[PDB]
Amino acid sequence: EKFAFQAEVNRMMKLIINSLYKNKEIFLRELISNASDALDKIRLISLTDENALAGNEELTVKIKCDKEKNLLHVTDTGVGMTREELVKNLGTIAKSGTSEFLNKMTEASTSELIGQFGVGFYSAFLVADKVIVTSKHNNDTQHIWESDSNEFSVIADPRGNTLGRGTTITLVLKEEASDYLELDTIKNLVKKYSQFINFPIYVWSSKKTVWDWELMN
Ligand SMILES: COC(=O)c1c(O)cc(O)c(Cl)c1CCc1nccn1Cc1ccc(Cl)o1
Repeated sequence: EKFAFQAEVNRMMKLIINSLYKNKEIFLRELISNASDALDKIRLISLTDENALAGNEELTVKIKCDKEKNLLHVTDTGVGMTREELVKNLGTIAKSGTSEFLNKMTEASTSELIGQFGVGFYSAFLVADKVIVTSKHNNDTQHIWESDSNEFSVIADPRGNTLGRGTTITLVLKEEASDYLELDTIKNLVKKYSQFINFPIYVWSSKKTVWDWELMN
């Protein structure tokens, strides 16, 4: 249940890190944008079958900081991923045109190259020592994908179905990336990266203080 990344994905990872170490916050743009895509897919699926929305009726992105645990969570109620999809889409295969989307990277700002080829997930390793993807798809049981980028593993989630339908990306942050645990930093970055997203985006925030979802767009 442990897997080597494919070679071009290794190169893509290294390329994305060396390109973007200057602009780490880009990871958040990409995760938000990828969450939006997932929501789009399940909304499209719901056109012809709205049993599609049964496990979870809402279409949202919900972002949560755990400063004490050094975690950042990005959760969408999109289409989710099957176990098989986690293995194929997140490492073992590359999309057509990968086998050098990589020239264009080097040659001829890679900020939009990544967003354009839909490969921004890997910018998560800019700010994170570990990335965990917990995902629930209508056609499968909830699974966990985990990676420090030197391999990955996929397991059935022992907790069962807690997402309903969708995906959480959990980042174990690097020391270099500790500012991304701060609420005002994340809020200000989610506001900026979500103004053109059509799904509502929440940050778990504080306001006798109480916590709750704060809408960011
Ligand atoms: C179906 O996508 C997702 O459930 C999802 C999500 O909800 C939030 C996210 O931040 C990300 Cl990264 C994802 C997955 C992104 C993705 N889905 C299929 C492929 N990929 C990324 C990818 C890059 C190269 C190849 Cl092959 O696949």
